[PDB]
Amino acid sequence: IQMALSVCEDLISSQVYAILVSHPPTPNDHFTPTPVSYTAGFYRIPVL
Amino acid sequence: SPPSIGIAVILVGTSDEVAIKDAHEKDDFHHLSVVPRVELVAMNETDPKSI
Amino acid sequence: ARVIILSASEDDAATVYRAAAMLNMTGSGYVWLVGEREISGNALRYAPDGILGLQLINGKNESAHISDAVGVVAQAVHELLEKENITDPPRGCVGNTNIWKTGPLFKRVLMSSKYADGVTGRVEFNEDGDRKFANYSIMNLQNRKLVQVGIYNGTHVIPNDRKIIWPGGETEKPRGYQMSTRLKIVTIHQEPF
Repeated sequence: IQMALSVCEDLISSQVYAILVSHPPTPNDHFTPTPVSYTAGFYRIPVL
Repeated sequence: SPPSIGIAVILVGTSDEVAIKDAHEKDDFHHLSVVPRVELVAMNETDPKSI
Repeated sequence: ARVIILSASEDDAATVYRAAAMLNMTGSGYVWLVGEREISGNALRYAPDGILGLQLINGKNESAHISDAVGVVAQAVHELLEKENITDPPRGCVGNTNIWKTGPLFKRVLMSSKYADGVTGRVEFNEDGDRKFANYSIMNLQNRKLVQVGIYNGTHVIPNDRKIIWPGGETEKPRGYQMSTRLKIVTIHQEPF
């Protein structure tokens, strides 16, 4: 939830052209592109 | 005593609010003792951060 | 039939490897096949001999991927600046919820371009938004240690040179199939027959 909130705050403060998302160093290799896939996706902006 | 009625109804279109609250408290379900504590909210142009 | 293609979690891979090793099944002529997750971690410990596996050539080099990504987004942006009738990116996630008009249009250019020279080979995107034409490092469990044998270029397979070991010794390649000569026939009562 904090990552989704910070993503909205960043795109509010940066109006990004394309956002890149990485993997977490805290195993659980499923929650990496959880927040950015649908948070910074409402405006249909490319995500890598 | 076991309420378990933490429910909430939220609208984001502000359509038929008066009829929504009018029928909200109209019938009793004592066979399912819940103490129906409910809530309400208005439209706020639902946005990711806003939501 | 002999060959057994597998795909599961590494934690479950260890358990299924132990279960297979419990019975006299892994060996002789039962050549296996696996992917990449169930060959690393703890799954390599309980794995038996004669395991042909899969492995990407470049899957952990973060810096090269970052460089290729920044290059491709830069070239796409440079290619799409010549367009017309564009809008600025939306300002604010707090009090704005709409759809960018120029959002989807970017798609039609970003996955339809060529990266040309790259440090991780050519960068091209299939019609799904996914990387294609990769290079896989074919691998074999030899003497309880991983060793590269054969590689993939994306289209055709390339066996390196060193000899793979099928399970339970027997360096000759198994047929991968058998024949059960114990078939059970069925009938039904009839007078003359």
